Parts: sequence; structure tokens; C-alpha cells
Amino acid sequence: SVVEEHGQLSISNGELVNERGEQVQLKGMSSHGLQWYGQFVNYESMKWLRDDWGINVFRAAMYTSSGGYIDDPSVKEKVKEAVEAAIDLDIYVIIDWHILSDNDPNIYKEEAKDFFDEMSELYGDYPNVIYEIANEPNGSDVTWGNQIKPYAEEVIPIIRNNDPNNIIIVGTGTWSQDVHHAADNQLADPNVMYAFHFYAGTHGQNLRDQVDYALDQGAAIFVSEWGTSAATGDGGVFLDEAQVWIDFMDERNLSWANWSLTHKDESSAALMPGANPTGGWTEAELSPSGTFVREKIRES
Ligand SMILES: *[C@H]1O[C@H](CO)[C@@H](O[C@@H]2O[C@H](CO)[C@@H](O[C@@H]3O[C@H](CO)[C@@H](O)[C@H](O)[C@H]3O)[C@H](O)[C@H]2O)[C@H](O)[C@H]1F
Repeated sequence: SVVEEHGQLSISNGELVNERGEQVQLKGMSSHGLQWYGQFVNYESMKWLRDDWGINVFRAAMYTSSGGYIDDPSVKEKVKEAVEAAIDLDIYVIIDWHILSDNDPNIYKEEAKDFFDEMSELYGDYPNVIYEIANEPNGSDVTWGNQIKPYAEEVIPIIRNNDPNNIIIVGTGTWSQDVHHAADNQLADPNVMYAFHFYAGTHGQNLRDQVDYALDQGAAIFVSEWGTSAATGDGGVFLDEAQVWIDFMDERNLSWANWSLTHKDESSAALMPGANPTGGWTEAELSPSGTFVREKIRES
């Protein structure tokens, strides 16, 4: 199994490596918001993804706003369920503090510190855990140097007091697209990665060149959210551009999590409406996006 084989992950010269120092690449799925589609996040559905799709990482998208954790903290228990299922299935798991409408990570920074203190105290002695402290910082007034980096410099110390070196993914500006700025002003923690998010509906040649720039500065990049659709999560399925990005990520050995595991009627959703929330999906229960993503992970 994956975690038994690769064990402790770390960053070495800007690259994600296992405990023997070998490069590793994680490929999996992200849940949709846990406050809306939490029924698809359970041991059985995760086991089906592992066994039938070949996933080696699962991302628990805990929205903070929009009816998420700040409005009802009960969703933190669903994150715990996902983490424990990943531990039982021997796969990696990303704990995502999913900011979005609350566009500056500093808005709920005290709550984030308390949440990450609890999560790292509970699960800090497992190698499966990857922390994602701010999904998608966004807005012209939310910059890397003034807002995002200082936020990370307050939250990372909290995690590091309990868990010295599991991987931490830090969001970047402009909905986690501005890896150039983060790469030119990196954080001191040696086991940090910078998030890069893309949607296949957007022509991506310059964005690929921007990721290459960041990689050239020695910044480790995790594609913690990407979709086959347009940036809204809907608007069509763009498989030609998605395949270009898949090939690019393999060439650069970039780890990734696809958005998202839900039956919602939007192009990026991986499942069709009567898909069983506990897995075992037939061909007809997978959407065009989900069919493609499953093929990409099985091929790997
Ligand atoms: C990364 O990008 C994706 C795609 O844009 C984002 O996921 C989308 O987030 C939307 C906003 O949360 C979400 O729409 C919401 O869906 C809810 C559940 O159905 C509705 O109650 C709400 O009205 C609606 O705005 C899209 O369904 C989803 O794909 C992701 O959050 C970003 F990190």
C-alpha cells in the first residue's frame, strides 16, 4: 500500500520525495464542499477510489464560509472521518481550510490557528497528513507579501509545535495562480509547497510557463485543485486542454487533486446524479469529467 511504501514525505530541492529520498507523485480527488456533499466522503467511497481509480491521495475540502466551518463547526468532524479513513486505507490525505468568499486568509486566522492546532495534535504523528492552510486567497488587495505570507507565518508555527515536518501546502494569490510571486519570496519552512490551481476551460500555455518559472526558483508546487471545466466549475468539459495539463504535470512530476467528487449538475463534477455515495460506480454513474479523471489515474 502507498503510505507503507513511501512513508514520510518531505521536500528535497523543490521536489516532493518519500522517506528514501525518491521522487513521488500523488494523484487523487478532492471532495466538493463538505457542508454540501459530505455524503460522498466516507471509508467505502474512498476505498473504491483507491481500488478502482488508483488514487493515492484524498483532499477534504472544508469550506470556512458559505455554510462551512465558521457557520457550523460540525464539518470538522467530517474532516476527521476523512483523515481516519485515509489512515485506514493507507493513502495520503489533505486537510483543506477552504477559504474562497472569505478571500483574505487573515479574516479567520484565529479560527484557523485553533483548527490546525487541534488537527496537528490529533494526527501529527501519522505520515498520511498534508495540511492546506488557505485554499484560494483572492482579490487585488490580498498579496503574497502583505497578506498570505504573514498569514502562513502565523499558522505554520502552530502546526510545527505539534508536527515538525509533515507537508504544508500554502495558497497563492489570484485564486492560487500566482506562484511566480510566492516563488520569489519563499517561506522558511523546508517542507512547504505552494498551491497552483487551473481549469482546462482557460487556455493555459502561459500558466504552464509560470509554473515552470516557480519550479526554477526551487519552489515546490502542489496542484491541489484543478478541473476539466471552466473556472466556475461548470461551463463545459475541455478534454484537449486537460490532457495537455495532465502531460505537463507528469513531465514536471507534479502531484494533484481533481475537483471534484460530487454528483452536482456542473461540468467539473465527477459523478452523475444517482451515483452511490459509498462507491461501486458503474460507467453510467461517472460523468464525462469523472470518466476522464478515472482513466488518467488508472493509466498512471
Ligand atoms: C476552486 O475552483 C472551483 C471551481 O470554481 C470551486 O468550486 C466551485 O465553488 C463554487 C462556490 O462555492 C460552487 O458553487 C456553489 O455550490 C454550492 C453547492 O451546490 C451552492 O450552494 C452555491 O450557491 C454555489 O455558489 C461550485 O459548485 C464549485 O464547483 C472551488 O471552491 C475553488 F476552490
